[PDB]
Amino acid sequence: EVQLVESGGGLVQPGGSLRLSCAASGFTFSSYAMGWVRQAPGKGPEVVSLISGSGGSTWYDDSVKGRFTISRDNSKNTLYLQMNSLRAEDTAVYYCARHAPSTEAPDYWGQGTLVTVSS
Amino acid sequence: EVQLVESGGGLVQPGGSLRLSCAASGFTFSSYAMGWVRQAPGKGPEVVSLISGSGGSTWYDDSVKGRFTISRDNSKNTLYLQMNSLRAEDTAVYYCARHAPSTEAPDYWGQGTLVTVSS
Amino acid sequence: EVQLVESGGGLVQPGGSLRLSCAASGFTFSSYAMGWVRQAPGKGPEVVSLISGSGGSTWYDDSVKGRFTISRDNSKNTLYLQMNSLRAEDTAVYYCARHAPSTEAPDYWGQGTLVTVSS
Amino acid sequence: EVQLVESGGGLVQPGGSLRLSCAASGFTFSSYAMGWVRQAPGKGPEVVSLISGSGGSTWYDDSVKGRFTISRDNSKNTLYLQMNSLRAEDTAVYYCARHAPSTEAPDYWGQGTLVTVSS
Amino acid sequence: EVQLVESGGGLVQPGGSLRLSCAASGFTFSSYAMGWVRQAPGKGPEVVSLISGSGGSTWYDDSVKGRFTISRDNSKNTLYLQMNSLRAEDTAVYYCARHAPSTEAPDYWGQGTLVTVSS
Amino acid sequence: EVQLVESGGGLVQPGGSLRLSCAASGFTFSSYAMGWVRQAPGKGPEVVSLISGSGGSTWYDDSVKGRFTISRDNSKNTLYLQMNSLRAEDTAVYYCARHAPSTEAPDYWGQGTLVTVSS
Repeated sequence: EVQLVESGGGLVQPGGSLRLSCAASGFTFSSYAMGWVRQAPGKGPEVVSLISGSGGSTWYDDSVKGRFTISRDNSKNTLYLQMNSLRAEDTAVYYCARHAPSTEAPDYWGQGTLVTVSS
Repeated sequence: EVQLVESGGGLVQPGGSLRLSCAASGFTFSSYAMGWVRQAPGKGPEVVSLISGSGGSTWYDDSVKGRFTISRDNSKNTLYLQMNSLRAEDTAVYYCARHAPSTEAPDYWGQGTLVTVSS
Repeated sequence: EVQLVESGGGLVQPGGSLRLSCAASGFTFSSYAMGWVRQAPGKGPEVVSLISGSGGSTWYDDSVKGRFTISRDNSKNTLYLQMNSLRAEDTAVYYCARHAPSTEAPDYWGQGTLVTVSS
Repeated sequence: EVQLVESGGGLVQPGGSLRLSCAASGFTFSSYAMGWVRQAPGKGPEVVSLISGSGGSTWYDDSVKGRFTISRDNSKNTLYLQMNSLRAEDTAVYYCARHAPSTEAPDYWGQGTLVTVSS
Repeated sequence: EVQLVESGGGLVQPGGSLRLSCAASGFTFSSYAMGWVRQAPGKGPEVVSLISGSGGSTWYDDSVKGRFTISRDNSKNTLYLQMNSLRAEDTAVYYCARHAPSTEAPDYWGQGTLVTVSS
Repeated sequence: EVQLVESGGGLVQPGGSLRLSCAASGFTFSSYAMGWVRQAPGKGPEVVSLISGSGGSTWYDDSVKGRFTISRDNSKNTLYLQMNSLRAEDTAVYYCARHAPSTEAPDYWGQGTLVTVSS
């Protein structure tokens, strides 16, 4: 019933920008903190950014701090990731996830969207 | 201006019940955890209950646990305190307050509502 | 050495009620927050409710809020879930789990108890 | 002695911008989350923004969200508040303060810096 | 009534040691995180250490780290502060206090215990 | 890029002592809380101790409380576990891990170091 659906991924040149979206339904969106999780090739999933239910607080992992911006529009029930100054190391499948005693199990994540950074 | 308006207090007999209400305006209500603060005669204020922005989490001080229930209705901008099994020691002015990093300054609580428990 | 043992599951009609118990040993029970985790057929585990060590605070996922009550009796070293107004979607194996940087690994959960909601 | 020195305030027109600074000494700066506290004329203090020790997490009060940006430079021992789109209601003395379990006592804030927004 | 009784303070030479105690009554001791609060002459109160309900987590302010050790005995209803390598700057009234959402109002601390560090 | 490298494990007699180290690189060490995770034969991983980025707060699981000490030297970018009064049940592979919404995925842990407690 809880559904998270991502879009906005694709190919991008190094230094370029991209915005990911995640549409949520089946729960009161504003009641949950939400995160973006990065899954690079051959690597474990890594939470790179988090935002509170109200949008009043955000957190960034060092690997994306200063380049990525997490935001949400609670009126549109949508979560965003603005990815700027993209580098090859940003190449990964990105998922959105609800908070839980850190993130929910991956069965409940978005379907994932691949971001490929290439010249 | 942020405004919090308490009501619902009054006179009750020991063992009686009351339901306090707090109407909020001037901010997005659901974005703030809220608490009820007790000020008994000649005593410092004490937070006796707390509820998260979403209403998903609640906390009760020991002195009140099992007797009081905090709840909120975000569509109505209201916070409630159901007080059962009242005793003379519950006699106090009750305030609602926004969580700050903990509770906001007393300047931002209500004018309060007086509960007098007496025979 | 840490042991969590559940009981109280079984068959129930839609709209009916059931209470799950979880007996804990091998650690100071009151020193740990405890949760109930739902595992519906073909679905990932989901923490649906949580309670602090003292019992002073509780949390509920939206899917169970208003119908389920988590509680604990620290004098009996036992954790409970009161499940009311059961619906078909509540059909699942329920586990108890200690908090950790959200819940402990599932190796440390209770053995699970199946709840089957059927007419 | 722990010392916090605010500056950067002054006179600005509505819609203008200011950047406040706070220089810290007497403690390991990066070990403490820091906040900015607003004291408007005749009002109690209000924490309007908060940043973690590492600068990795930030929080904004509703009244300030989308207009102010808190940041820190741990190598310089400085905390900043970028204030955009100022309005007359932002007129206040601004203090920086260390997180305590929430905010430290007012004795440990600065002497503050006055922001006057007027035509 | 909730009551907290501090003792163990007194006169010591620089480099000396003291062990403060705080006896609690009127509440379930293990249900509350507790802190030690320093009030030096002419200074605002400062929480210098904090311990969780279970005693499982502890925090120390920088000014005290590596010299003081906070501990508790829940079966005896006692909180302790071991103070080593005392210096003249540790001269203060020491209070124990319950965590509130952060610290409880000063009305609920002890009458305190005076530590005088002098030659 | 983030790397955690452990050392200091090996054989030890019951009652003996051992210190584990974990060298970190590829991130600002002081910006992350760090933990030690125990993986005994045939058992799930278990976080036994945690320390904040500054070193100001620590947590211990009951199974190690009073015997193990977690510490960090942020100037050496190194995390330690001092293991005292070792018992057979302490036999396990120990990993260091960064905090995340509890610990990061095990792909990002140290390589592990085996501690064997035998007469």
